[PDB]
Amino acid sequence: PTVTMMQVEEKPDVTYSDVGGCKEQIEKLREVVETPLLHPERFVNLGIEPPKGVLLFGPPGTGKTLCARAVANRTDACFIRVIGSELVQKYVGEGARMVRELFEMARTKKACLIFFDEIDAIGGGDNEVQRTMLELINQLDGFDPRGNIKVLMATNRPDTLDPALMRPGRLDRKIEFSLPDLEGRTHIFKIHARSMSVERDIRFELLARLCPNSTGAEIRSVCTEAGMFAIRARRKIATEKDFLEAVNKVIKSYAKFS
Amino acid sequence: GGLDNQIQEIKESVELPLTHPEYYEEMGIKPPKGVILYGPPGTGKTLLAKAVANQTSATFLRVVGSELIQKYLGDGPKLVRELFRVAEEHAPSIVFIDEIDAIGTEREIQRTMLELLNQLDGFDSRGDVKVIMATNRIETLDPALIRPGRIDRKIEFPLPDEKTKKRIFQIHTSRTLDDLIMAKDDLSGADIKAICTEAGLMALRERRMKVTNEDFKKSKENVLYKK
Amino acid sequence: LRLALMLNDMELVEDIFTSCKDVVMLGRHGVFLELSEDVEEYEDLTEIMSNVQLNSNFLALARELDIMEPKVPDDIYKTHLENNRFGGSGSQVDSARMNLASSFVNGFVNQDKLLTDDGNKWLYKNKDHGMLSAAASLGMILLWDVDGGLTQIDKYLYSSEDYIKSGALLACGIVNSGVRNECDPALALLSDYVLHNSNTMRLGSIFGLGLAYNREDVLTLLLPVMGDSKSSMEVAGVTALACGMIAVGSCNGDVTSTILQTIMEKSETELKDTYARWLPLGLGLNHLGKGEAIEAILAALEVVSEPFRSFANTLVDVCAYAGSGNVLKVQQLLHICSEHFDSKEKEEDKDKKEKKDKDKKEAPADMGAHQGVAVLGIALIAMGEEIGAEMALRTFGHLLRYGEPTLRRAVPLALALISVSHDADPEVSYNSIFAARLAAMLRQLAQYHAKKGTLTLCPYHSDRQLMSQVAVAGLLTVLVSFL
Repeated sequence: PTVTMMQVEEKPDVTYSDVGGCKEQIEKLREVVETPLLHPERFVNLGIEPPKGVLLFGPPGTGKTLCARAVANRTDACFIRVIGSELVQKYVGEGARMVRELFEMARTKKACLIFFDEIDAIGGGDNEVQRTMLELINQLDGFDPRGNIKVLMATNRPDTLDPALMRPGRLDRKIEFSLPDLEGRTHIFKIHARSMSVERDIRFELLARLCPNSTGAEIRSVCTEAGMFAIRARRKIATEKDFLEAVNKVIKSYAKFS
Repeated sequence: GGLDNQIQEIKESVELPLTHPEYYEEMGIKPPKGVILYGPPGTGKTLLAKAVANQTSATFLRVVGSELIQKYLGDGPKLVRELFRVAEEHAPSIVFIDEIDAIGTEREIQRTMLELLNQLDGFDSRGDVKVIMATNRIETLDPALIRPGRIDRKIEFPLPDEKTKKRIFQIHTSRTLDDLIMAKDDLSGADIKAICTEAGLMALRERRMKVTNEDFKKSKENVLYKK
Repeated sequence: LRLALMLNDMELVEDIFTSCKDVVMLGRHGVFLELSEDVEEYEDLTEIMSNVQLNSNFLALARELDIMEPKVPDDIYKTHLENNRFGGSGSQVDSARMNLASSFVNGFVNQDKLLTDDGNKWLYKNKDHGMLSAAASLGMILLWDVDGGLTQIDKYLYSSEDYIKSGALLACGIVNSGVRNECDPALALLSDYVLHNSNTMRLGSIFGLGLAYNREDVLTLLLPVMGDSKSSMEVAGVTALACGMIAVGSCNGDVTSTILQTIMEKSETELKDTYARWLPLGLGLNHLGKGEAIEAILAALEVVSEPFRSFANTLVDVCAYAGSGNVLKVQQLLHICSEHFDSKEKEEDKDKKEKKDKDKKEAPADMGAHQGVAVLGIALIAMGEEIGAEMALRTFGHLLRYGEPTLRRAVPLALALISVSHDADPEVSYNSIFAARLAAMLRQLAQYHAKKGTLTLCPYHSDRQLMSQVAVAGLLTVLVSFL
């Protein structure tokens, strides 16, 4: 369908210079996505084989921002993403043809990187799902395509028990996705300066130090819900005094139950 | 009647595109989401009267309910993609969806409505057309439709049942209130416009506008017995 | 007063002036009193009333002073137009033709007068035709303040350039219609007969004097003009249009030696058929006002010749059918509609907008369903300038998208004349179609001016011949049909 030609991840986004407080994890999952392609000879010459990937799970929070970092900071050619919602569809059995055509396009792209999104939509009879994941681990364990290929499993619920017991073979680094900090959000706002026309009267420090418990999704609702709440009245200028109720309401009315 | 603030607020809401071009192209708002409405009374004429302001100077498109999907095999979102491509070739238009009651009349509705949710957000298309969704009960929608779908603004239309009926009924008697503010359970603009239009034409028929309580309960009994 | 609009009699306006004067608003009925009256009954009215009038007050009203003395101050006071149209539409002009569209921006007025006096060199950088148009624009912006119009247009009088002073005399003809004090300085020098500045001053002065105006002295002065027969088309253009607009509303027309002279001299030399196209303008304008004239049969007897004067004859048939119960002309219209000649269809079928101009329910027909581009032009011209119902714009939906520059250029004019949020949206559609030079100049024209009276029904049949050189564009911008 349209997801085949639309599967390419064009239109780069959040870069590395605007990371959301990630200090150690950004290296733990960066040294496998950015450095192995920059220095392939060190991994093949120094030891057994280059690392494959890491594991990301837990609360959503600032999810998909680090994958946006991988898309933006790509050196030569942006990689291809894979979502889980394209597998569970009508006329079951198409998952084998889909994984064979994305493996065919992956080998057409000299064995580039593959990003798996929402593995819990198909994980958790699932014999065709076992065919997809066992064809993934089976066709990817072979050194024939490449050794620098990287997978990335992102999920919200750890209820995928079968992938959790099949992952220790190839995958590793079972760690939480990312914890949010307090000082890094001003860079998410600095890259949100390329968003819609925020009036220059707003100060990023005043909007930054007046909102605790401001995880990446919640500040995404600060800029997103702030802008759209400024489109409620279809206004033209967006001053912080106009949507301050949207700010303290989007942090407090949402911080009531959570 | 009486809902002037909500109709001027939704008027300024739906009158940003195609009007006032000196700031719409210089500021750069261009929201590719539209608004989402609903109403416990519904009846299509209240929400159609709230979104009817787009029909002044524009091209209107109306798709009421998913009945054309459930009456066929599992084709799914292909017709939605046909409306997306014809809406891309017909950008100066308004996508109006009304009476979303697929469950008020099951697993497929969640996946074709999830695909309609993802494709409706505009992941592969920038600001091209406005999408307006409308239903009757907000509790019938799945919680997945909250973050992607409802991002701009939702309206909270109250059902007084004892204030708007007294206002409109007072407008009718201006030319025995508990019987019609208690007996009636749904009103809209097509009722006052209907019985006032045929009341004016009837006043052209018999050349007098005198309204008696028995003739008004007979004309009410016509609509009550009609349904 | 409508009975005086249809009767065109002086006893009705005299009896309504003594019966409307005996019982005393005033400036309003003066406004549509001068608008409702034609050329004949305001000159007979101004001669019997200029004879006595018994109070001279309706003499003060029935001039070009009290129809405009309430308008200009009210148009400046009660209206407030922004400057982003003069600045923007006056800023995206280039290629020496969008700047001509900006000369239309300056020309069309109806408050702000910034683009008028935006420095100098705006008329020097422009071409000769743009020197005439921009020279008459200062006359089109000043249809008031005779004392100010004289001291504003006087700078361009007798200047070093010919088109500056000729367009300045045209400006003097546009600014006023009852002063007639600028005639002599231009009228005296007209006798040159070969090639002189007074030929273009004859264009602007005979045309402007025709806009200012059974007058015999100006026609005896126009006798050497019609007898000159200069190669310039606009000489006999503004001459035939001038005497024609002077002779509108005559009592059952006339067969005098004026139109007999221009018909004999028309048949004298059958060269430059544009003369044979714009002489029927003045002919049919002289035919206007008849009720029982047999002049159509007279022209059907004498004028019948090769299809040139047969096109003149069918133009006399166009102006001869202003409207009555004559369904014989409807079945005759359907009969002769299939003629092989590809111009008498355009004009004889173009008469639809004048014949049935009142009953607009029958005007929508199957003209759009044909295959000839000329027939689509017949429908597009048949749209007109009415209130612009949704059926008209429905016809502009299919008629708007066309490939020929004559119809793509002709569609925004009727699109913006029939509708005076549907103003800028069709213009955005033109921006989606185009984004040549003519379509750009005309689409900017519509960008600026988008926001049975003979004065409003006369000056577009000359606009029906726009598919020619830019020489006509010098006279196309000074039309009087703009209210």
